[PDB]
Amino acid sequence: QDMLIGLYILTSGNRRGICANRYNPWNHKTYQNERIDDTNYKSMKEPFF
Amino acid sequence: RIAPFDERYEQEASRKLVFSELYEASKQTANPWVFEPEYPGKSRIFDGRTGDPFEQPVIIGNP
Amino acid sequence: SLNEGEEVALKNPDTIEAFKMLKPSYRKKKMEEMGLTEDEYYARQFDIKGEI
Amino acid sequence: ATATSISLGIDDLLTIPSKGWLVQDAEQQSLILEKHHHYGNVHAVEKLRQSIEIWYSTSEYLRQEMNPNFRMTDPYNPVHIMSFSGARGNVSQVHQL
Amino acid sequence: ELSEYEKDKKFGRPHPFVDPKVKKPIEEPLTSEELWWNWRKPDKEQWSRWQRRKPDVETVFLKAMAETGQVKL
Amino acid sequence: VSTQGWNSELVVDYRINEDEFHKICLFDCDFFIRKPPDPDNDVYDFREMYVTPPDTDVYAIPKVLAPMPDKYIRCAKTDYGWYNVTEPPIDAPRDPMYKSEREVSKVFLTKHYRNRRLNDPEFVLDFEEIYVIDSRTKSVTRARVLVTVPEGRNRDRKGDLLVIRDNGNSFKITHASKRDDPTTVIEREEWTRTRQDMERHLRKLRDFSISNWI
Amino acid sequence: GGVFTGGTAEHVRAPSNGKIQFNEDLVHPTRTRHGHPAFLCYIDLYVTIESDDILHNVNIPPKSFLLVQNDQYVESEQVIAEIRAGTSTLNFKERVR
Repeated sequence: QDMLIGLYILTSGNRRGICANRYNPWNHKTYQNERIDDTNYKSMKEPFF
Repeated sequence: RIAPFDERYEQEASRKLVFSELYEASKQTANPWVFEPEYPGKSRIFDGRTGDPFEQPVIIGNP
Repeated sequence: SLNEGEEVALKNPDTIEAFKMLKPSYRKKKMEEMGLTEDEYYARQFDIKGEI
Repeated sequence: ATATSISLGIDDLLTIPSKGWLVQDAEQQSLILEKHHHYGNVHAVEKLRQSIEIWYSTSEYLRQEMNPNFRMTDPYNPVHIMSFSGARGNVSQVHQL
Repeated sequence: ELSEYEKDKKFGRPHPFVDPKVKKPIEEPLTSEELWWNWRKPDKEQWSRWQRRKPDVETVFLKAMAETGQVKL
Repeated sequence: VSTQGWNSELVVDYRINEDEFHKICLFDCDFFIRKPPDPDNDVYDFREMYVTPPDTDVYAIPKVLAPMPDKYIRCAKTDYGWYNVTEPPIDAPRDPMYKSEREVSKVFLTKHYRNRRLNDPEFVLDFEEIYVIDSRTKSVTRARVLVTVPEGRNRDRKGDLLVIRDNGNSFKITHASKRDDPTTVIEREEWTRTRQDMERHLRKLRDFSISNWI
Repeated sequence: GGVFTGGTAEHVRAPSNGKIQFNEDLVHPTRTRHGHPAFLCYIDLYVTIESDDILHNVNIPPKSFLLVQNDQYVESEQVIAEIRAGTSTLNFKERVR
């Protein structure tokens, strides 16, 4: 029981879909949009260990 | 001193009693962790040997 | 409808009528097609049945 | 299992949302049939054979709708994690709470 | 363009599940008289223990931030 | 045995040397295209093709569903694979705990820009012409790539990002500046596919008509 | 204790709110074991429900026990037709008073 619950919680993954984003990621916006690619570049994305 | 089968007066009467008493205890004595209004009856306790909060709220009481 | 069986197809005549008469709109159709208007279709069920 | 921690409160016992309607509708048919049983419309066996069947069908419908409710709205409910992971607690046992 | 929704489904803003552009009403189904005695709703509302909505916690938060504009019920 | 159609895989009773052909390994078939001599194996004379079951000597011309080139085109070879990772049974100690094999199902062939060289400082893929080699149903088809770039016909070919999609069917060309992040594409399909499931699950509730919030 | 594992029966519930529509001519009147009027169907019917924008088709196999009439309003989840047979949902017969 206890070790099983620990291992299940460990291997449970992230939140897949609508439980991780309130709004749709289609949402054509936040592109840092202009005629050139020289804008603010944050791109939090995910770590690249 | 609660007689058994208090669910005759109401529906979920024990829940009302417990939650109202918890809220009154949290309000009269300013202890906002007694009645957390997002998971009532539970609170987030810390670790005695790391100073870290256990990730999920834990039910505490005085049995 | 209890003479036939527990759950069987109702093919007996005068039993389909009982099943079909559960709808009040059908009772209206039955009485108007025979006539007698209203207030008399109610009073014709109290008649003595048997050796008149 | 410690750092994350789990515990059982009162609001983690998550009754499925549709129980409010199913039990109410089950009571209506039990009220109507027991009212017609006094009118001679049905006999004793039919009343017995139905009061066993509404509450068996309704109870077995809530039981089969428990996991789909848990697995879509509250995937990390403490009762769900304890039983769905296979640690302790049957599906039937959770159905009692 | 994309409807009067602005396709709120495509964006994710609060919006009714059904389309408020057809919403075609019912077509006068059978009324109480033309129904068998098992489905009748016997014309006098019956007392039942399950007649008041369950208090619940999230029904309080949904009403709480509906006033603050974060929720469109 | 020209580049004719239509939906007949005519068999051939003559063995043909494959040391002058192109070995295109697929899952349920093995397409063959003639290889004219060249320094770096970069010409595909289509004309005569032959498709065979995987590693079999029985030859047969494939099914042609679109016109094919009649000249020497320098193109590139792609693939569309899954890497099945099924876990086999364990019989003896030290037996493998997992398996792996590619399942190439579509071999797109993208023409070079006016058939340039491999090392010349003008390398650009010509994304207009792409030919699809299926595996489930042995056949060769020309792609129907689409261009949303406002420049249209007159544009710079030194970077026009191409997007392929579900099962090698959709084909779009977009400016290389507006390339989607790896996380955004994954999150996009997850959001769309799980919003249908949530709506489908909630459809059975009595209050679904009068509702809101997704 | 008191509750065990045994047999059940099959029920068909409405896909959603709507208006049951079908041909009342192909079914043959009956009386359910609960004492209610119903409809035996010996063939494959296609009962349709006009759920405003949707036209959910319900599949009814033969030897079923349609419990609903034509043009009858139905709620979301509510039994409208039994699938097969009936009885106390078990194997073989006994005799009780």
